[PDB]
Amino acid sequence: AIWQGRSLKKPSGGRIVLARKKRKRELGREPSNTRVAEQDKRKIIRTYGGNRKVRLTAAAYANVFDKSGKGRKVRIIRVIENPANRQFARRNIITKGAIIETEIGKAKVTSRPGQDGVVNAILL
Amino acid sequence: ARKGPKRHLKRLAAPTSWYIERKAYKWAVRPRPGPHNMRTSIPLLYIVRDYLGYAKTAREARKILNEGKFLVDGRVRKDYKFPVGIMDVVSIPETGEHYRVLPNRIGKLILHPISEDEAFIKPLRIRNKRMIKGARVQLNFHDGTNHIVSIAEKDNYFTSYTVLMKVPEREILEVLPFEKGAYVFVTQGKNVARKGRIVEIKRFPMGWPDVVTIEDEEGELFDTLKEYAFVVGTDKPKISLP
Amino acid sequence: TLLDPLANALSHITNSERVGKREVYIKPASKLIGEVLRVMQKYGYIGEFEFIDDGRAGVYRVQLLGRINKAGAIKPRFPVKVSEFEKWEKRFLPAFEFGILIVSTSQGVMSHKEAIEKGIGGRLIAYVY
Amino acid sequence: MRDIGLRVQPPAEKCDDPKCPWHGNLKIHGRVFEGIVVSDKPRKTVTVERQYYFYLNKYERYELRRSKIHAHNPPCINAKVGDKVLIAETRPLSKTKHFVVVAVLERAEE
Amino acid sequence: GKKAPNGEFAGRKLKLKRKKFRWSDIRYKRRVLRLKEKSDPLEGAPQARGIVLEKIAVEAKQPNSGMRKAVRVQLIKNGKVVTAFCPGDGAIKFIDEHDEVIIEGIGGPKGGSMGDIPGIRYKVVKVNRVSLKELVKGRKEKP
Amino acid sequence: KRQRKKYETPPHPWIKERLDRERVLMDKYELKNKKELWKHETQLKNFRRRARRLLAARGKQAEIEREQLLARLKRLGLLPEDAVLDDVLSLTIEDILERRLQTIVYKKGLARTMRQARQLIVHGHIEVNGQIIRSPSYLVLKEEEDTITYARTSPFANPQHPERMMIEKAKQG
Amino acid sequence: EIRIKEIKENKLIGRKEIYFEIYHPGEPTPSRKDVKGKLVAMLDLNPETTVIQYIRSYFGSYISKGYAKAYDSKERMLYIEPEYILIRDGLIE
RNA sequence: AGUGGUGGCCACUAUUAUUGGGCCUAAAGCGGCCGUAGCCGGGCCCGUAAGUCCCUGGCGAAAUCCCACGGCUCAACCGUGGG
RNA sequence: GUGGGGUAACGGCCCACCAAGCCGAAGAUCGGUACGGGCCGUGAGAGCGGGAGCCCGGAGAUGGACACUGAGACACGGGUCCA
Repeated sequence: AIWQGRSLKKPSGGRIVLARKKRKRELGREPSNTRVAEQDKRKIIRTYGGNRKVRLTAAAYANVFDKSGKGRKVRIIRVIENPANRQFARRNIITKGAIIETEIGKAKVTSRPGQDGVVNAILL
Repeated sequence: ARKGPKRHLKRLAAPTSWYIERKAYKWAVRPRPGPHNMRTSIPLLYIVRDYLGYAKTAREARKILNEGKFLVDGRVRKDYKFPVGIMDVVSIPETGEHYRVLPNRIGKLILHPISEDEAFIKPLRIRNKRMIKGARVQLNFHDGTNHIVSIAEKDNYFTSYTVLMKVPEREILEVLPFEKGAYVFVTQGKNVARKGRIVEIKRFPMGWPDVVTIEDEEGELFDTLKEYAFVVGTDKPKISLP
Repeated sequence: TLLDPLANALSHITNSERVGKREVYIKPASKLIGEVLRVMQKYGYIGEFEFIDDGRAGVYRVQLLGRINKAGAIKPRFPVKVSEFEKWEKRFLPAFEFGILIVSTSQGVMSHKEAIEKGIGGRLIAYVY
Repeated sequence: MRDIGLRVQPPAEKCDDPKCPWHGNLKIHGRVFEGIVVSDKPRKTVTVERQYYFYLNKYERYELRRSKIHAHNPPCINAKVGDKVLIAETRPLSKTKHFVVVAVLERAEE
Repeated sequence: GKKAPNGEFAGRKLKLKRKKFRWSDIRYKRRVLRLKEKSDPLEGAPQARGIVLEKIAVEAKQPNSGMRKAVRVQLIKNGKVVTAFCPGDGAIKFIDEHDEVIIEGIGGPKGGSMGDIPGIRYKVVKVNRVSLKELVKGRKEKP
Repeated sequence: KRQRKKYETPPHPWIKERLDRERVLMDKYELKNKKELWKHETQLKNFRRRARRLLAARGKQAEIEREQLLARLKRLGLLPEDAVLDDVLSLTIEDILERRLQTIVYKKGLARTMRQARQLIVHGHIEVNGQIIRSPSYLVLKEEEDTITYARTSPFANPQHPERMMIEKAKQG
Repeated sequence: EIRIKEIKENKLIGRKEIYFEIYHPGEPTPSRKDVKGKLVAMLDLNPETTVIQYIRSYFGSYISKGYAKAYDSKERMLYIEPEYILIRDGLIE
């Protein structure tokens, strides 16, 4: 259970005891930690209200876009730099805003692979 | 605590717009979602059983509605929890009896009988303008219905404008705009069940709606929310309005 | 140290008339004091009242007719609307419509009776009976 | 200069933040207030204070009550202590941040 | 001097002073801290069911002279033991050893010892569920 | 919510003056309990409270309520048709008491005594507009007194019930 | 003696509602069958299509209210009207 | 067809004192002075209009409470209407 | 605060870094006490006291902890574990 509930402290540091339990709607979910692979692996998850969320766990291809606007489906070699956190880049973990090394060169990812299920980036 | 939606309503907590004996019984029929809002409409069963008195018991009202004798704006409705809102026309052709639901000065709904010639016109206020793919404009009315028009004629419509709506076969008839001098009937507020003419349009910023100043037939000036003002005629009301 | 000219003035008037003098001089003269002095004289409580240009703060001269029983300034400026006015008449006056009260409404200092028909609230300032 | 519909001249220079009502993404809706800046130590954050009176039934006198509010301070205005500031409701920014500064009426020197 | 503060912006002190001095009251202190409801052997109960242990009498306060009969009751509810005055003429004979009895406060000043007899707090009403007043009148019979 | 008593007890059970002032009326009007007299006293007091409240009120609702109050007081037969708001303060308990059903039916000469009239009423023998009431405490309006007759189904609607001639002779006597 | 005030026709049900008053000064309350045979005479109704629910006599009142229904066909009661007032009237065993 | 005992709450009480209490001798001014916050502050003019006041739009559910009428004998109770 | 994650959804809710902020004498923190309200009792009222009985909102299935299925649950007459 991952609880996205109330902070258990007041702004003034005051301790708060929970007057009620955790409702089902307020729990979270596992981070994707999407890795680079030779194939594309995805999970379709039933969500709140019966909707569906697609989650990319293994990635092998990306949509590199040029400044003009054309997109190209080109592969992913490795990850260059992850400004969000330095451990991800070592582990070939891809997240929004990360810099990825591909055949074209350097690309910045402008996607949410943990929610979108796809990898889209802009050439740099 | 509660875990999902509910199907019950105590008679005590019923909306104040209803003419119902609150302490007669414990329970009342829950209105199902429909065209109008909760504050604006009533279950049809209370119309049949109480306002018309045709059926003493709810069971026989349900039976008659199942027979489909009653026409709701030209459409049979056998459900016994349907919400009937403002300016809906209830027609029973077997009696030939046709009524329009209108707010009382007290703010409760009452049936104004009307002739047959008025039974196929419904005025609908244009609640919102949107447009869908294929560049097809859509208008959402105050009563929760939707109509489609093309992009070219879009300038002939605006939000809050009234449209005389031939409900028997879904034909637009006329468009009454929202301009100074138009004859206006109030739907809510302290000035409910009033009829006058528009004088001034008070635009308000910071999320606050517009206030329209309405002068009565005798010249009394009052103010009312723009949403509450329903245009009913260019200079004189096009419908029989108490 | 001095804090409020008006209450001092009203106490001066009352104390001076308990012994029953004729001419009373109030030292700290201000405009509001004059606007006050208008009101009851308009009801004939006092005789002539006038202002003397001293040179520091002015003096107020009043002749006493021996009409007032008690004249005091209610300090804490209670704001009162119209329809509840009676709730204060029971607090400062000895009988039904006996005496008056002074209110500083939007239109100036003036008697309470004249405010009922003018339909104005305001803050109570003083009273006399 | 993109309109917010509040009677005030925008700040002169524009900012690249995604949180400036004039030059960002977030929008203005809800209540508005006027207050005074008393603390601005943390990054792009302000603690405005507003003074008012409260009436009590039993004693019919007044009781001063204070309200401290945490509004976001975008760089285009750069609020400081001693300044009178207009504040507006916004979308939830952070745990405590739910407001934004939209105008500076008088600088500290005034 | 003048009773203070009388200011229009003095609500805080005018309230604080009154709240503070309301503690100088004794009855309010007795209620809000509920120490009547912590010292009580009867735990706020106008009645209680007890067992008698031994009959004792006490000397009336001077100048009142006589012998006031009563018993000692341990309380089945919690276990505290208190004196229990017995009213009626020759009623001590009616109340026996080891009796289920019903006892209730004696209604003196502030609930204190009534009248001319000191110390006591309670009087007996029912003995073995039978009202003692009638048994003083002899209308009923103890089981 | 719990339904409250409609009548007010005296503030002291043992004041001599009030006790005797009660007793004189009890013997005169012969009510079962002081509860009845207290109820009628409260009934008066309601009118008094409404009057003194309204007399100091300025407004449209005040005037409207004032007219309604005057109208229903007159309808009861308490006041003259030209009464005003000032005379209600001079009303007395006996003004209510004379309007009691038992009192009125006796003043029509329909009984030789208060208690006899009460017996006839409680035994369902007196009709108003052709309707039977078994409550001597009832207060009559000014538009119904003429309908106070003997109940048709009663044996005393028959003009030769043996008590009837004695009743009518007492009326004569 | 029985005298009518209300005679109202419900054509959605095709049924007649009769609100009537019985004068019974000094005699016991009339029964269902007596008034049933009484109204049908001067109203000229089919007895089997005609049903009565209630006859309320007030306290200390010689005039009692009563309500009856008058249908047209033998299936209308079996469909719409509840099953009690056939049994209370003997129309169903 | 109630009536008594007892326990809890309000009034009695201006024995909690805003309305509305005292502090020389009855409990009650600290030995004295200085001083921060707070509170209370001189007269006149100009501006502002936050408080303050009048008018007006939206809003505080139902239930309870006040009154007229009507229904159940009346009442309580229920509805219609005004607050 | 920067940049990210998960959420139906914004939010330190969560993560990596960056910085020292946040609250408190007008009462923080800690402890006692306690479901909030429409309302109810008393009182001439200012007011004091109470919140069980009817309606709305909040929360809980012996104490605790957890999933699945469902639009809607951590689910009184569905499920799993410790005592």
